[PDB]
Amino acid sequence: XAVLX
Amino acid sequence: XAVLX
Amino acid sequence: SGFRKMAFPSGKVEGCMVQVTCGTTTLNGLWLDDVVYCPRHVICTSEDMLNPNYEDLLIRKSNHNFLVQAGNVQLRVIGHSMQNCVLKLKVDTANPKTPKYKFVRIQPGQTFSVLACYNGSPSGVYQCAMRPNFTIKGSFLNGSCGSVGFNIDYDCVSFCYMHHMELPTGVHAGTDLEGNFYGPFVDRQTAQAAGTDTTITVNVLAWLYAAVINGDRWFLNRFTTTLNDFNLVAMKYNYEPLTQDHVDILGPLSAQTGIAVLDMCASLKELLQNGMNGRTILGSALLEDEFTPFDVVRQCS
Amino acid sequence: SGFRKMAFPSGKVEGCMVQVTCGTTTLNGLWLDDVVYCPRHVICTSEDMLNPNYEDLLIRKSNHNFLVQAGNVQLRVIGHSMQNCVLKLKVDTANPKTPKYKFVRIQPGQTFSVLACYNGSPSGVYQCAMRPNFTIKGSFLNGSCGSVGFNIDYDCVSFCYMHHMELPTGVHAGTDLEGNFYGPFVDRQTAQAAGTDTTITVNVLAWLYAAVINGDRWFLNRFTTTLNDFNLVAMKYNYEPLTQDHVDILGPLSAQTGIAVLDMCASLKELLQNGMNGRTILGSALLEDEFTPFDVVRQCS
Repeated sequence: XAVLX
Repeated sequence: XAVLX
Repeated sequence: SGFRKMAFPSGKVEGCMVQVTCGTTTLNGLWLDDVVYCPRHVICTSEDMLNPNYEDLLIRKSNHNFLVQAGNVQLRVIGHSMQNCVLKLKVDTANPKTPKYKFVRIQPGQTFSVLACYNGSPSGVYQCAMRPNFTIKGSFLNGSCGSVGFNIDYDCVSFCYMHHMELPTGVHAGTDLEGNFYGPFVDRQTAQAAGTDTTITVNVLAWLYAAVINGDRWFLNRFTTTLNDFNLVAMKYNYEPLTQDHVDILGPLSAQTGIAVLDMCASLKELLQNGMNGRTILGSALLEDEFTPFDVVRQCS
Repeated sequence: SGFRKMAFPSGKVEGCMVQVTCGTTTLNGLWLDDVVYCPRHVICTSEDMLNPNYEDLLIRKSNHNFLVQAGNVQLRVIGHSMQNCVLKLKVDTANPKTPKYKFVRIQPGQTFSVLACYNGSPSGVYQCAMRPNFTIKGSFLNGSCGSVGFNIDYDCVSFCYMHHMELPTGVHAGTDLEGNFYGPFVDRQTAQAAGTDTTITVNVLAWLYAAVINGDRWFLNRFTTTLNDFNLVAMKYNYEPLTQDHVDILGPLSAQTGIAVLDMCASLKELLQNGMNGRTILGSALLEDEFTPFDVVRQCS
């Protein structure tokens, strides 16, 4: 997982 | 030697 | 003397930071003239985040769906558009603190300052390099998106980075100020990974020159090398190939210290093969690669 | 996530930097309300510098001997006085950009941001710790004197350092904003040396906690230790004794990570005795000691 800030 | 800035 | 990982003074960028809220989502925006720039995922909710269709989410919004807060004041949004992964909100007031500025898309290996911000309020400032794999090793928490990275030249701010996301390895990804990602990344919470990184060879060499300028010389030797033999060693240690362009860029430092570029490459080669053996360079026990030659010249003068 | 050596945003201090010229000597000053603070050796020439009598040099000056430049404007000096090693120039105009501010004298081991300035113009910003021997490892060139160090709390600037000189070891010495030197140093170009430095143990421990917060855990162990046995090891490695005050200050971090303070001391003990063996912590191959526990809590949140 990419995690959007 | 100290050197003053 | 002394050599520090130095950031640009951040005040000219502090004057530009605002809060953008859409629905329940709040992040930071950059207010320049009468436009606020921010990451487009501000129009997302948490379950839109696996695979959003941003065009769909945005066609369902109007100007009054967006709240911009500049410290005390609320700014009325009078227009909105999407450019790649950024939202552009046209507001009814030009930022009176707008600096002279440019938008720049930087090359890997270049450095910049990041102003970490939360809810429109600057938290801290630190120096970063764009890694060869187009991530940055930053310090970012929830709410930091829309924080920007920049260089300052004379008194013109060149904005080069806006923060969007964190990859599973703890590194960070974002866009230029036109909303184009650095690297292959996309703004969705899918499985993405950075490519294999490498060490920025020209920067390591520049920092060895900084060391010499500041009187760290234990790592020099009487040897030299050719560009090709050095590059054989560099490939072996996951360093980027050294181009003659890089060698030329190192010209002025070589000239100030009187150490030929390829002589410093021979020193780097033996540092790679032998290690440091308990010694440090400029207070580091690792070979540092987030100073460009221009950073070294600027700070050492 | 991520952990960087982060400085405070510098804009509130940038608004305060001015140029002070006396005769042929130019350095930086800090303009707060209607007073400019600067190092007193601005009233020196280069051959007054081995053993100046500052009272003599100053009684021979008048208000019009001092020129203060704030960007474009010249500020008329209407009074002048000496307080320890700083000059206070009363000017006819209150700084419209004066932040909420305090002057603080910090303890060794505390950290602060430095805004490096030349001719009244900020150059860069970086984070520093006051070393146990009351020097700082800064980055300062000719003309940087009068550059200040500060912390920001909410939106109040606590000024704690003004830069005066460089010792032969390449480290730096200066005063609080009342002009009292940190350490035994004096503002003359005589033979002076820093005392033997030590490593700030509580800060190393705080940074190990930062590492754990960020997922670097290879250095933990199942062991523990007493404060006294740990301190025996620390003395052996030129680390500062760890006080129960320090252990308590580490309370909140211990609580967030669930690692008892003395357990982390056992990890530090084996790091000191074994080294890192080719591994890094938060991108460092050395044990870092310029993050206070409060720095770690602030940045990791």
